[PDB]
Amino acid sequence: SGPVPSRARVYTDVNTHRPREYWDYESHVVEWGNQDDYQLVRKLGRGKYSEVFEAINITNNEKVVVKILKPVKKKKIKREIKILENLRGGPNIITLADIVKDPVSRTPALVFEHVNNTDFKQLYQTLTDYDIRFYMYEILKALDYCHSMGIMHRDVKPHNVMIDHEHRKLRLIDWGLAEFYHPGQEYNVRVASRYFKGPELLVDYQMYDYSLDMWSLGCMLASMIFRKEPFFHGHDNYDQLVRIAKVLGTEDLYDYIDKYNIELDPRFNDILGRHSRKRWERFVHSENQHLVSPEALDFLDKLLRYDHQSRLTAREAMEHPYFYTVVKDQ
Ligand SMILES: O=S(=O)(NCCCCCNCc1ccc(-c2ccccc2)c(Cl)c1)c1cccc2cnccc12
Repeated sequence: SGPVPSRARVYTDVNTHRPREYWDYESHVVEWGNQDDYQLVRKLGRGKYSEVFEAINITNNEKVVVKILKPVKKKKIKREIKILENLRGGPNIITLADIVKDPVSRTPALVFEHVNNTDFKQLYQTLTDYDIRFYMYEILKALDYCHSMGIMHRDVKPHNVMIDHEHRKLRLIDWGLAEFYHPGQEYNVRVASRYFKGPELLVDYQMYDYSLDMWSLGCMLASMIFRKEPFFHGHDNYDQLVRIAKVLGTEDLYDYIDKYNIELDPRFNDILGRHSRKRWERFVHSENQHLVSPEALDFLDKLLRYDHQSRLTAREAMEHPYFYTVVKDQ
C-alpha cells in the first residue's frame, strides 16, 4: 500500500470549526469595484502571473498598488481573494483594498495598500544581526497568524517579503499560491520556488501542512546569516533534493522516506548517494560571522528538518532564544 497519512501538529481543525463559506472559496462571489477610480502611474515589476503598478485612487488621491492578473482559472483568483479577505487586518499581512476589472480586457486587478519597500541592492549591505532577528520575528507573526487562520502561504521567500526599513515595517505579500489546510487533504506539490521547496514537495508527499512554510523560512534564514543566496542551489527539482542531502545528510532523508512509506522516484536512487550531515560551521567565515550565533544555528537546525512534523511551529519559533532581545523590546 501507499504513503502514511499526516496531520498538522497545530491548528489542525481550525477550518472544520469555521462556517463552510470561510474556506469554500469556489462559492465566493466577487464584488467588482470601478476601474475608473484608479489611474496607473508606473510599472513596479512583473511576475509569473501578474504585472504590478503604482497607481492613484482619484476619489481620494491615495497611492495604491495594482496587481493586474495574467489569465488564471476563476477558482484560483477566488481563492486568493478569499484568503486576503480572511487575513485582512492580521499582523504584517498585505491589505487588499479593492478588486476591479478592465471591461474591455476582462482582466481582473487586485488593489493593495501602498508599502514603501526599500532598495533591494542597498539594504542588504547594512543588515545587522539585530535587524535579521527583528525582521524574522515580524515574518513569524504573519505566519503564526495565517496558520492560526487555517492558511498555508506556500511561497515564502525574499521576493514575497516587503520591508519598509525606515518604518521598521514588514508585509507578507503574494498570497496567490496559498491554500486552506484541511486534515487529510492531498495538496499539489508543484508549488514554491525551486530553492525554497520543502523535502515533502521534492519527494511528492502530498499530505503536507503549515510546516512547509517553516522549511522555506529556514532557507531564507540560512541565506541571510551565511550570506549565501540561494542556500540550496539546485539545477532542477531532483538536484534540489541532492543539494539538501549534501547538507542535512542522506541517513535522515531515507529515515523520513521510510517513516512515511514514501515511494521514491527511481531517478533519485542514482543521484542522492551517501552524504554525512554537515556541521553549520562550514558556512561561517570572517564576512558573515557577525550574523552567526549559537542561537541562530540552533534555531536554523530546528527549521531545516526533512520530517515536516519535527520542524518548529511558528509559535515555537517565536519562543526561541534567538529572539529573546527582540521580545524584551516589545
Ligand atoms: O512587484 S512589487 O512592487 N515588488 C515586490 C516586493 C519586493 C521584494 C523585496 N524583498 C525584500 C526582502 C525581504 C526579506 C529580506 C530578509 C529580511 C530578514 C531576514 C531574511 C530576509 C530581505 Cl534581505 C529583503 C509588489 C508585488 C506585489 C504586491 C505589492 C504590494 N505593494 C507594493 C509592491 C508589491
